[PDB]
Amino acid sequence: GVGNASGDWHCDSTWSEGKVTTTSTRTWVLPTYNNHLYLRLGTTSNSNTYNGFSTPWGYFDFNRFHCHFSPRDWQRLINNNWGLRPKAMRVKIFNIQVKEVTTSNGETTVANNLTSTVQIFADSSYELPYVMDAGQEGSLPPFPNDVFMVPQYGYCGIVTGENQNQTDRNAFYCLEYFPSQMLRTGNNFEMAYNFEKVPFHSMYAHSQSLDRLMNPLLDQYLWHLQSTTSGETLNQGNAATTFGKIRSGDFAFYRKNWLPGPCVKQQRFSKTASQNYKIPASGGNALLKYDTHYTLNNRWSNIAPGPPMATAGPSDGDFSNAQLIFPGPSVTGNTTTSANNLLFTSEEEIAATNPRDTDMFGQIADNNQNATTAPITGNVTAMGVLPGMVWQNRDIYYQGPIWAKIPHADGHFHPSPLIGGFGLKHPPPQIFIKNTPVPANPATTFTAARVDSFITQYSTGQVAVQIEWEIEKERSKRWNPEVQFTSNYGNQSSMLWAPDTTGKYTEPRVIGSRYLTNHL
Amino acid sequence: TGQVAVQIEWEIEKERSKRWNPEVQFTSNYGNQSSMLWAPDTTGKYTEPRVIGSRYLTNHL
Amino acid sequence: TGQVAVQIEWEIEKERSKRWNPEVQFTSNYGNQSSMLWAPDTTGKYTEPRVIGSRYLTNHL
Amino acid sequence: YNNHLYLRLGTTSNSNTYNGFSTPWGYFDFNRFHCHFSPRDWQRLINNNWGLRPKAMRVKI
Ligand SMILES: Nc1ncnc2c1ncn2[C@H]1C[C@H](O)[C@@H](COP(=O)(O)O)O1
Repeated sequence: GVGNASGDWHCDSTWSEGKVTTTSTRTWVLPTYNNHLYLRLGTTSNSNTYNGFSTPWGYFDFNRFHCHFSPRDWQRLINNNWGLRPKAMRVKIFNIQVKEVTTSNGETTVANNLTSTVQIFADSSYELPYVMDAGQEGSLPPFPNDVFMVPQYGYCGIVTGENQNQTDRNAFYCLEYFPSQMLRTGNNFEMAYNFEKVPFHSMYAHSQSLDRLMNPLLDQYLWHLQSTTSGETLNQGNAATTFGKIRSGDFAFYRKNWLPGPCVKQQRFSKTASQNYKIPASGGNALLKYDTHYTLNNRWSNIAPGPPMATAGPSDGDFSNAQLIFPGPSVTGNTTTSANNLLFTSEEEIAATNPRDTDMFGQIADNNQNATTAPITGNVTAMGVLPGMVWQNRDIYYQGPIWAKIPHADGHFHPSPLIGGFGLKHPPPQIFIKNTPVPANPATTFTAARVDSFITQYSTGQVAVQIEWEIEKERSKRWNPEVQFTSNYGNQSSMLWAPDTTGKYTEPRVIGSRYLTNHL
Repeated sequence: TGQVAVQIEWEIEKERSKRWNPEVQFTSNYGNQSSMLWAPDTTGKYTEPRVIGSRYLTNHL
Repeated sequence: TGQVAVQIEWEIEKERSKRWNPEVQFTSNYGNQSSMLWAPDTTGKYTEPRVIGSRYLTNHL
Repeated sequence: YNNHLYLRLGTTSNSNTYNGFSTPWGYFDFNRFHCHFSPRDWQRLINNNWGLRPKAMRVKI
């Protein structure tokens, strides 16, 4: 009925010995996009050209972690458990209120239209292109008491060449072609979903460095050739070759059982403006050209933080493109001069297992040495996976995405979003929503032309998302106290992680999940 | 104003031909287009490109 | 000399796409031919005209 | 073949050298696709289904 609420606002976290369940609700506003029509989209810009469509529909996105975890909760989670992975989810939209706007002259009036319908469907079948997954605004806001605007749905189409235009292959997906539920106030929508078994994300830092796992005290039983000649001078000395049983201490020489990492090199820049070479953002030598990129169908796509690699700590004066950058509290606009106002994610913790972003993978003999010809070593920058390699994935972040859909392709290797998160073949479905059109008074004599005059409307209501996370406690045997993340903030005039006098809420730092320790 | 919904159940019969050589079939074959065919455009307008019949498959007398 | 007979049972999966605009499909499209294609000819010779793949249908990532 | 006898085989050419044997036996091979699909059939298959994979086989001479 019109008079009855169709759902209660509950946001909660319930913790278990084995599983924690998060639940949060938010209020949303839904405009009328593109005055009700699908629009072709395309621009051709050389290293950017793209093509696609913009839709009258909007969608709900809960892909950021902070959507379901209050800071404290996130804390609880990461200081206590080694791994976590999502198990099941369920969503419900309710208290739909459709508003109609009179828009008188000078003043715009708004009043409820009780008999109006907003339509929601979610598609399981994954027939619509998935977009919820990468790098984008629209997720519910972290702070509960913040109303948000449902994002408009638009999708990309395959672009052939450096020039944007469409081939027969390009396709059009029309949301109205799908069956969807129609609601009015007093109507509600609900759906459930079960995640697929997925590797627990590792929420620990290695307490051992891969290269040396051996017993410091003993020495291998293998021998290596130590020197072709005597002395410490490169090209002089007595001819004889000498072999020696690998002894305790010459660890760098120990034959090991594993190779540390897959790797792609990244350019490095210094946070101090002064240190960098001059590089423009446009023109023949715009930065893009010098930053590690992957050429695809004639178009440079700059590699996103790439195959997981070690990166300078957050405080460090140098930073690489490999690390993710978050706004930070103080920044006002879209652009800023000093990087002291930004937040940098860093994977120092990964260093124990795999190569550094700005440094190389290693160096290989790139030549066959000989008495008359000197040995030459080649610098290796790109290294595909090799038998016996072991690496760590990029960590997840409080404000980082949670899942991402694994491309529907013949081949994929070690799916783990590179931006961080769990790779799913069938990820939480995008739930679409749109305000049904309505018509302005219409002409008395019939005209075939499609109607174009519509009443102005917008809707609002609350959505509630609940996720059941499966986690695993630590159970370590380490004796010395671990590192844990605790605020440690100095005396503050207006406390952190809280709304302020203005009433504004902003997240102070970016937070990872690897504080606990574990050995290899 | 309101919505109407129409559902029709069509009975069809597959081909089952013994012809060896590949048939003609209707496929778009449209050239590179600035704004793809059979789809809404930037203006947001939708219009049908060609008139289409139903006789592409072959059968003998 | 003798005959051999081979039978294979293939498992296939229909498309089930939600794309609106007509797909590309492979249809002959051959021009008027003096001796039709994909068929034996006056000499009595049989030869395949083009090499044919299997990817004509579309699907998103 | 080979008047009934197995023969050693080898040539040494620098980027080709090879070694092996030639047998009096012969074998049946149905590894090309067109062996089991008439053009039309191949057409039917590819314009309608997303994927395919072989399930079982049986032969008789
Ligand atoms: N996040 C995520 N989603 C899906 N699949 C993933 C993920 N991380 C790793 N993998 C895959 C990569 C290999 O297919 C497999 C190896 O199992 P392992 O047990 O890791 O040796 O696990």
